Amino acid sequence: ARVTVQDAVEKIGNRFDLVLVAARRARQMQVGGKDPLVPEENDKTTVIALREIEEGLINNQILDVRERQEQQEQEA
Amino acid sequence: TTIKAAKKMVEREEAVVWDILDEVIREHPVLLNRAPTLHRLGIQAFEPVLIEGKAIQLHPLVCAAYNADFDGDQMAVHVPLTLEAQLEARALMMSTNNILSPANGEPIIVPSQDVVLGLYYMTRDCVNAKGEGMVLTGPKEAERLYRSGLASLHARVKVRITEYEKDANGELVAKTSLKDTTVGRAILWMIVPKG
Amino acid sequence: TEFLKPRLVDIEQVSSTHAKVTLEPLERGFGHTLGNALRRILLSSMPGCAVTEVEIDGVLHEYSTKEGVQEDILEILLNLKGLAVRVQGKDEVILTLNKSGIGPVTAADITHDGDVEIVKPQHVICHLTDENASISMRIKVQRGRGYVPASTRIHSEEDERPIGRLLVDACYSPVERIAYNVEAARVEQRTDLDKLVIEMETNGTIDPEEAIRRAATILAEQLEAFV
Amino acid sequence: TEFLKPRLVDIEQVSSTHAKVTLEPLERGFGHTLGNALRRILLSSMPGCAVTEVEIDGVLHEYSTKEGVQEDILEILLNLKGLAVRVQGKDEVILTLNKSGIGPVTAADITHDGDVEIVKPQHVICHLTDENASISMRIKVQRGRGYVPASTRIHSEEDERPIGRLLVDACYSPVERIAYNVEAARVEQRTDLDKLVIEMETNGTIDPEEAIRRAATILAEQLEAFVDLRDPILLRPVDDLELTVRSANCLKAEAIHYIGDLVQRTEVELLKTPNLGKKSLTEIKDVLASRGLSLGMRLENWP
Amino acid sequence: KPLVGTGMERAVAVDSGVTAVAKRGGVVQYVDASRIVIKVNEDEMYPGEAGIDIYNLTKYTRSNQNTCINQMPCVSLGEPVERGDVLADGPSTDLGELALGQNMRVAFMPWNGYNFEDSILVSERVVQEDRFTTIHIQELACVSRDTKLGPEEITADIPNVGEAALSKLDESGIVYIGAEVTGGDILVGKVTPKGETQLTPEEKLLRAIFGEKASDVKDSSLRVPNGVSGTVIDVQVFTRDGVEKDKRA
Amino acid sequence: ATTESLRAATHDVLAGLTAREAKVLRMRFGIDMNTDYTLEEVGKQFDVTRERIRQIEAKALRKLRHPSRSEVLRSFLD
Ligand SMILES: [Mg+2]
Repeated sequence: ARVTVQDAVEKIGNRFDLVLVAARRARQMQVGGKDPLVPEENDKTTVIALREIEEGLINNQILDVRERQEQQEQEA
Repeated sequence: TTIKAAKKMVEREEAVVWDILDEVIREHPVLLNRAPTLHRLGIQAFEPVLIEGKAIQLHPLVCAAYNADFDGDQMAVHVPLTLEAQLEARALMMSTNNILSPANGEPIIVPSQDVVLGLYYMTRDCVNAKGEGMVLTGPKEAERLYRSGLASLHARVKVRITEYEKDANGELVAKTSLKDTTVGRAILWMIVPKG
Repeated sequence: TEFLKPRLVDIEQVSSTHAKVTLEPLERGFGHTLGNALRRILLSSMPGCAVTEVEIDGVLHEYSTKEGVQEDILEILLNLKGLAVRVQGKDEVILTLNKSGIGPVTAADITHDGDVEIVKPQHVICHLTDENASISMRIKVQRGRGYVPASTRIHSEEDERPIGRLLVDACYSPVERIAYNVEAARVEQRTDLDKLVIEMETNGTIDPEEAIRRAATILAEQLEAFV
Repeated sequence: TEFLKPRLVDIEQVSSTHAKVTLEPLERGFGHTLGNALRRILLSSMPGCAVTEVEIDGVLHEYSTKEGVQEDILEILLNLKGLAVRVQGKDEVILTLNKSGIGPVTAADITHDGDVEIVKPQHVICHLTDENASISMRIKVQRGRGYVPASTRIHSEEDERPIGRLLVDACYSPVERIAYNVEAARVEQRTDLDKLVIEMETNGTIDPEEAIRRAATILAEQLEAFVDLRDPILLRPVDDLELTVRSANCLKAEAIHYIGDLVQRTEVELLKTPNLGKKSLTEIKDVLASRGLSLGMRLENWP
Repeated sequence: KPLVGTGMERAVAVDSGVTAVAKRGGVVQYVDASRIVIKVNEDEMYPGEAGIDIYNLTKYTRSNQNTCINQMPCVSLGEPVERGDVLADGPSTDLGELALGQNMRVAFMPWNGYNFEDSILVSERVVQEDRFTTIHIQELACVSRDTKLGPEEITADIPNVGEAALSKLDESGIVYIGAEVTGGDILVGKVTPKGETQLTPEEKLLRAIFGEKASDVKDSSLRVPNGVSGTVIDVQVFTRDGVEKDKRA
Repeated sequence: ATTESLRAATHDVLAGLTAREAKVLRMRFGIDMNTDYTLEEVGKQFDVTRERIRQIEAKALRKLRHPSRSEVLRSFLD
């Protein structure tokens, strides 16, 4: 997702909610301590979050249930 | 170790700070901005590389979208700090996100004057045409006989070109035939994708 | 006297013969020099074997159509011009095409010799349209250097030829389109150094990174008596 | 028709500056490739001798004046870089030039050694216009390649050099303009072979017979990569463990100078040591385990 | 030398005034790098003068655009110079002709898109031969104003800096004449006596632990702006009446 | 940067001090406290004799002045 995000915007649907959930995933990647689902190959967390977006593994409700599972694990 | 030790490493220009700047500069877009801007495409983001000199090497295709010819225009370069603004720079206002203009459907990030002059010299045809009679196998042989010097860039010959069109729902079909064209159009077709 | 040599290569092979070879780092300005000194010796001074003449015996021009074929004679001559063949013993090796019935004439319905080794037999040549429409031609494979076109030999060959002897565009080197772009790659203290990304697509009978070594030892033989 | 190798068959010399060297024989493709390759690698990456550092007495900076010199000393540095010297033996030499009396300061009166050679003694450097105020300076010639400015050498050299050492732009490339022409060679068995004459317009500080042999050498080294390829913890004192002084002050009595002499200690000797019997030995083992070591760890030739 | 001219070049230098103008014409007697002495002939000789017109040529002074002004002598020794001619070319002149820049080989052709929208693509020889290099004389007045908390002294002992940064300084903190300074170093050590600002308790603990005792001296010396290399050509020192002078002044 | 990173460094290093010396040193200078106290005011809470707090402060100084584990605190002198 370094040169092209058109596959991401056609699998998500729009730009703004895509970049909002991508920034939410990157904020959960930077200080949240989560492991990336995409290999790094000497890249920062932003294009890693975009590659997780364009792989179909990160969405709005997917990140919602992903943070809900962590909240239920922490509050147990 | 600390902040001021890294500051003294910056002020004395250590060898390793160039490598760490190359590490932090990749996957980190930055916003280039002409002052004053003419339209929305007078400011957009860019993924910078590290070179020497004291100036910004701008990509030539988007200078028409800037309408900023190389007259010593003082461009401001703004850094998005957080990951929200970094992904907003990378996924929405990067130059790879918009090939059209917000004013009209025609691209204002079209090939500009020098590269369109080179492309017009590439697609031009002659009557003398010293590479006459040789039938070219495709784009490969076209660029081969242009770069070897035995044939010119202007030769009205027949070239077997593989072309594709998505007549179905995204399904491209393969076909190859002979077309009355020139060598440089086939060398451009080497750079032209399938669709 | 330092003469800094590259360290990393990282050959990227897209297809079976699309080995894009990179080179990092070089000196200031050796990128374009080593990219143009290796490209044009693959274009003009690289030995190999391909088809030079044809003996279709019944077609005497490039535009005169025939019977039993699908496309024109120029298209099958172009398909004959692109052929992954390489001989070992002789140089002017003559082959024969044999195809009868009804079907697409691929690169497997030809008479090969002991020194003839076909690498890409999936190269389509012609298509038999009519039922029991047989065709036959002689494939004259001659060893050449780089490329020679038909216009440089159609003026010299003034002697009388029989009906069927045409001039094939001989791709005398076994390499396809060679190109390179010089990217500016840096070391920890300098940025005037440059990477040499050699994007080379190639036909059969030769590996592209082996063709790099062949061109390198050819140019080293061109400068062997200078040290 | 398989392969063919060229050879330096003639070295023509019009003057000390001009040199029309030729290469013979070459093929159709080899005539233009070997001319384009050998022109580029000899133009920039040619090891020559240029002026780097000049310290003139009486002045302090490179924008200063002097008595009876008729020109600024910044102009003198612009003609020293256009002055060719043939330093053969050594890689660096401190050339000194002294001149008195009214007249132009040429390069023929340079107090030089035997290993160097000024090939252009009639080159104008300065113009001394006073007999009492003479001119004298040192010239630090360096053997380098390409071209390096004054700002690049000071970024890679952070030493303590005295003032007055004026940095000069080291134009290490001695050549000025190089040409090559592709004509037809004179071979009786194959007329289609091509000759190649290389017009080498340069200064006298480089041998044109050696300039071909040096430029073809560097291209062979670049093709060499083408055709072939593709304990600080034990060396520590005692006190940096932040050990409690209940046992650390007592182990200094027998023998304690390094941390390697503490891991070789045994428990029966620490039992006889006062205030090191039972409890503080576990604290010593714990602070050794905090650094990864342990009691009774044998060192292999530490001092 | 300006190759392509207009004919106006032979008068703009003489009419500008920055060059050495010939008020009285004669024969060149002695030419230095900083002055030109021309011997006036008998026809332009006055009985109330000495027959010698010395032209004190202005050396490297500062202009109003941070560039150099240098009246370089261009005439040779022992040649007649008549009335109204040139003796020393100014900062952008050559032998009485307006030398605005340099002349070199220019090719109106595209090369790899570098001259895309009227941009310049240079060779190495514009800086290898030092053709387009330029002297730029700036000004940086380290001013020692007098506040209420003591006047600003100019000394050499500066805290929170290394000895290599103070290696090119004297006991007064000023660089010697000809010091090749780099962007970021201190050119004049001009510290100020600061007031006792209230410290954070972490820095108070740091002062209690180690021997770092930052007194009223404050690192407020005006350093070199970063990216600007070069040497020094002059250090003008001025002072108020009633103030003593150090060894550098 | 340093006005918070030095605070985090003291909060990391002085947390390793597993006794009341960190508790009487954080109010000796005012770290994570409002009012700066002398030896007398920290004495009335714990140790009313001033020289006991002075001796435990000197012991913490002798622990911290060695360049073995407070080197990250040593690098903050600039
Ligand atoms: Mg403008």
